[PDB]
Amino acid sequence: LRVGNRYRLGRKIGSGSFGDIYLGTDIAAGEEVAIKLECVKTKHPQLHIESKIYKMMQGGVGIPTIRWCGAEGDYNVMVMELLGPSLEDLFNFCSRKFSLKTVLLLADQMISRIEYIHSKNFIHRDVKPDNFLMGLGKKGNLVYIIDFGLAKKYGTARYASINTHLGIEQSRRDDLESLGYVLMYFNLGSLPWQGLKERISEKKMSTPIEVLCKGYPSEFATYLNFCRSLRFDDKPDYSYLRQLFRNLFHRQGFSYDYVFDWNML
Ligand SMILES: CNCc1cc(-c2cn(C)nc2-c2ccc(F)cc2)ccn1
Repeated sequence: LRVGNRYRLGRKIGSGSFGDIYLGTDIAAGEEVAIKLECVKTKHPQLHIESKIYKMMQGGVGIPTIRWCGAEGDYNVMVMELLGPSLEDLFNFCSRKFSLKTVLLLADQMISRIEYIHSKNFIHRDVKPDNFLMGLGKKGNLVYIIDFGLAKKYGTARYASINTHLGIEQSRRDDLESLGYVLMYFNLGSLPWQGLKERISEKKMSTPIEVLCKGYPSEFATYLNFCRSLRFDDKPDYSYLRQLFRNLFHRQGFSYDYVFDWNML
C-alpha cells in the first residue's frame, strides 16, 4: 500500500501508546522503515503532538529519526527509521537472564536517555524495557528510547514509582525510580510484585530496597534509595548515578566494548 508518495506499507509489528506499528520501505532511499498509524477521526488525536516531541528531541543520542509525518486515507501517519528489537524482546531471547556487565552497559545509556528527555523539559512517564530499542547495523551498540505518547512537559504498574502508586504527579525522579526497577527486573528475571492476581502498590511498599536487591551489588540499592529520596521539583544528579554504576563496572574489571549478552549468540 502506497503512503506519502514514497513509502510502501507492510505488516503490523506491534503496538505503541495510541497506535499500531507496521513495517515499511522508503522506496526513494532504498531503506526499511517503521510506520505508526493513528485513525484521523479518533476522539483524542495524539500522533501530531508526539511528532512535535520527537522533532524537539532530534539530535539527541538514541532519539530515533522521524522521516515523514502526514495523513493518508483513514490514518495519520508517522514514519521512523527502522530500529532493532526492544530490551524486553532481547531479555526473552536471552532466557530472561542478563550478565552484570550487560545490565551496567544498559544502565549507563538508559540514565543518559532519561537525562536528555529531562533537558528538553519533558518527563517520559512510561520507562519500561519495551520502550528501549537497540539500533541496527552501525548503530547496533546504541540504546534508543521510544514512545512519547504518555510524555508531559514538567504508565505501567510493574515499573511505577511508589509516588505514582500514591497518586502523586510524576516528575523527573519517577522516570529514574522506574529505571531502577527495570534494572532489578533484568538482574532477577522477575520483580516480586509481578504476576499477582492495588496488590502491586502494597507489595512494593512492603518490600524493603535491601530485600529487593539482596545478593546483588549495593549500587542497585543505593540507586533506588537516591531516587526515593529526591524531592518533587529536584533536579536529579544524573552524573552521580552514572558514576555509581561506572565505579562498579571498573571494580568488576569489565571493558566498555558494547558487547552485550545477545552479541555472543
Ligand atoms: C522493533 N523494531 C522495529 C521498530 C519498531 C518501532 C516501534 C516500536 N514501538 C512500540 N513504537 C515504534 C514506533 C515506530 C514508528 C514510529 F513512527 C513511532 C514508534 C520503531 C522502530 N523500529
